[PDB]
Amino acid sequence: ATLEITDIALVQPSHQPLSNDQTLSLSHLDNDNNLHVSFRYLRVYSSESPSAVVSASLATALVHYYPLAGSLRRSASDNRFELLCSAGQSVPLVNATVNCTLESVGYLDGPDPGFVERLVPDPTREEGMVNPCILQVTMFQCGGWVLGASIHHAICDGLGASLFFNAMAELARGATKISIEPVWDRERLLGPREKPWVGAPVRDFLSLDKDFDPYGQAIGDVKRDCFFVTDDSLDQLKAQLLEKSGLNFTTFEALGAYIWRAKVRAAKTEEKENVKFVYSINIRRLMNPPLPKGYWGNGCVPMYAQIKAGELIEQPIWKTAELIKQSKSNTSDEYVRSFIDFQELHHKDGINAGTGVTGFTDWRYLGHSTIDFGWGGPVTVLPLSNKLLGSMEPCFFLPDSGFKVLVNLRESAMPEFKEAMDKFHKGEFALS
Amino acid sequence: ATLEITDIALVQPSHQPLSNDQTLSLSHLDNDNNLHVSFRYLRVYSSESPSAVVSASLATALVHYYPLAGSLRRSASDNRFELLCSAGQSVPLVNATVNCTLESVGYLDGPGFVERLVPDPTREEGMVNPCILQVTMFQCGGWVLGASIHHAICDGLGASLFFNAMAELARGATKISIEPVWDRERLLGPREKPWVGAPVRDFLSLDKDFDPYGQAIGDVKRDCFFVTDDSLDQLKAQLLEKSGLNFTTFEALGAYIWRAKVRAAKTEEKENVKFVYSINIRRLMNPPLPKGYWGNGCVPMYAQIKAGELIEQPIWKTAELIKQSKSNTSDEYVRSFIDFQELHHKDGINAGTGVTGFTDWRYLGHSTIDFGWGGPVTVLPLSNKLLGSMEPCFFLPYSGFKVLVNLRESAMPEFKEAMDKFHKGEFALS
Ligand SMILES: O=c1ccc2ccc(O)cc2o1
Ligand SMILES: [Ca+2]
Ligand SMILES: [Ca+2]
Repeated sequence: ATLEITDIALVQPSHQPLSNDQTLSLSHLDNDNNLHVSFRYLRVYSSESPSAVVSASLATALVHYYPLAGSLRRSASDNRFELLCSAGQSVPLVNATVNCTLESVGYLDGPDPGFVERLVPDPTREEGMVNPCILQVTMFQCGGWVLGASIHHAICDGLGASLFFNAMAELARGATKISIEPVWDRERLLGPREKPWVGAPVRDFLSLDKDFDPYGQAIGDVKRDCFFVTDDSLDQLKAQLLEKSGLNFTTFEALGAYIWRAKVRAAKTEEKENVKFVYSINIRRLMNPPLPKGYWGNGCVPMYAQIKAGELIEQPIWKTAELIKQSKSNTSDEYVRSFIDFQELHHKDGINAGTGVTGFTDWRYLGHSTIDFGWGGPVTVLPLSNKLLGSMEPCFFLPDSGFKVLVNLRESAMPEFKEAMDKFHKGEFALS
Repeated sequence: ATLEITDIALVQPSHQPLSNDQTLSLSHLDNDNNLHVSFRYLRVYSSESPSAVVSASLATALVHYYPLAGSLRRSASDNRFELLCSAGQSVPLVNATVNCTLESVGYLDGPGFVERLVPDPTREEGMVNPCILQVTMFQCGGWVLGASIHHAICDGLGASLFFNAMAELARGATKISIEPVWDRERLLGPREKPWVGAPVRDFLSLDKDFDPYGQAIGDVKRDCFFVTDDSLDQLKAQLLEKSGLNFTTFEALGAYIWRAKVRAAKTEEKENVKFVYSINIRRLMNPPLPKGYWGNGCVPMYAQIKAGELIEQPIWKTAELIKQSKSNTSDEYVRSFIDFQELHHKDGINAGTGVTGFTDWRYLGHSTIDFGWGGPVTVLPLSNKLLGSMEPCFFLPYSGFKVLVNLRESAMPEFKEAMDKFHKGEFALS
């Protein structure tokens, strides 16, 4: 089963919004170094044709979201990114065609059949500055298709890319005007204070080292593995944790704790290596003043819980989950402004969180269904980037009743983790 | 506070009535552009779990109420919305929790996590998922039912028939008592020769690129005010001893609020402003609409005046203007309102700027929606886009009563002051 690029149309906006070269600068969250990647993910649709439908809504959306056709480039003074927009810039659209039906591969929900990685362009992050937003429409012989997207993480976070794709989707459904107007103005809203000040909750977590590439660690060839998890086992687990800890845990707390411990123990981490649990959270509604409705840049700070690997692999789950619960306490206006002010002081010092960072990303209850171009919402959605949140092994929560846990793991540790998930799938949680 | 979403159950109909996919046409009342919005409200209950009971009665209801599963699309021949119904479609039921006791949060009267108690889709997103229910549990055994419904599919009394049919099944009804009737393009269709009377022509205008819900007035805040039967009596009686006329609460209080609203917004003296509300016309048509008809069976009634005259003329004149607005409610008024939609849907029908809408929820049987935990103790609307207005106002039921007003940020400081003089009995009636 072989995929085949046919041709690559270069869609400019419908009616040009730019006269001359506007150069937009990016916020101090956009210039995070862990965001100097390209996020690759795809959506699968079942059931006038998808190519022209996507390229039409894209052309019209690019009157408002015109910076997605820009060119990222580093700056003369600071090493920060700035985005170059002009008239004639285009977002490439790849058309592809794989010679099987997608029902034969289970709508790509199960194991990889070989070509999933070619279902969205894979630029190494420097050709991902020239074209920081790339779309692809692969057509299957079934009567069904896939929509891949390679967007540079500095331009937009998850919710920002959601606004853009909801704009394309509604336009394809006959909407007369985009429901929410994009707002840029990122150096105003998310900028550093005049006297930069950083509090303990940020300093206790970040370190400086110009020589540390968080994505360059030699931990081996990393693999992608999905796992189904039922609402039955979660309630089984939340209740046992309740009998012991006297506290009620969210799914993200309790399932995050169990996966963290199973990951660090399977990777045989030294008993006294500092390890970290890291996740993004939206702060748009939390700044004072709150961020505007159409802010589509990065509006998320990373939050952390840290511990020794020895303590993690041996202490009860309900102390680890309690630790993860204590981490979302730090979320505040001062945390974000301290994080921004730390970027202003040490952006060229190589900010990082260290080794043994495991990233967790909850995507279950994004509005995936409303990304509808006329073939229904996506049957399945899949992220491919294993470089995320300063981590090389990021874990995704994805949409007989439960959700899909996607983990990225070093090949050396996948066998024991597959086992630790089967014990979960059997209620043998070994809480201590 | 902390609200978690635990799962989302996609509840399909029990005995799936569709083999063929079915496109259902909506009526010209349904396709009023002022109804292309998602209406969000919640019910709070007190004292075989509410999640399981609601979903079980939801599924059986959807055998007769299957259009609530389908999608809203713009037809090929025109912009007009058609309802795509097919086998396999479902209604999402978000399941959620919060670590409060419901009594801890002053149930839900005293006014901060309510905007999460129900999803908030945009108007286009709302066409993909028109009917979204959400059951949220609180510690001290009690729960909240959230609903986001696209207004093109049904009106107030229409979501009442659907929920009362959910309520009667959850109690143990063997079948549903009233079959729901569609028959929509036949019942509320246009006349072969469209004719539009002056009572409708004087209220609306044509403008392709006017958006009633995208006006640039700033950000709209939401606030409640308790209004006593004490002060209303003193208001109707001082209007009586000054005009000799009798005024209902909806005419006297709605005129005090309309005036204070327009006062606070610093509206230019010669701008036309409007007072709007909907009335059920099911019993007013010749022939009447069936009892099961659950689509939109209401037309907006309007009352208009210059801003400067409204802000300085006596209250009893403004309350008379509203009293006289219900004179226009007839059968031809509805047939004219429909024929106007037939003539000018593509030309952007609207009632212009300055529109303050009002909705009166006090005297509608909110109790009978009983799933097993009694009637809802409180009920709260969350939308602020309604009846072509971005600053709607609600009269909430008897637990005096609470008036819920949506008003732009900059006008709220003087509206609080206005309502504070209403509470003291300083009505300043001219
Ligand atoms: O104005 C209203 C009041 C209640 C209501 C309830 C459901 C609905 O779909 C629309 C509605 O509009
Ligand atoms: Ca440090
Ligand atoms: Ca006066």
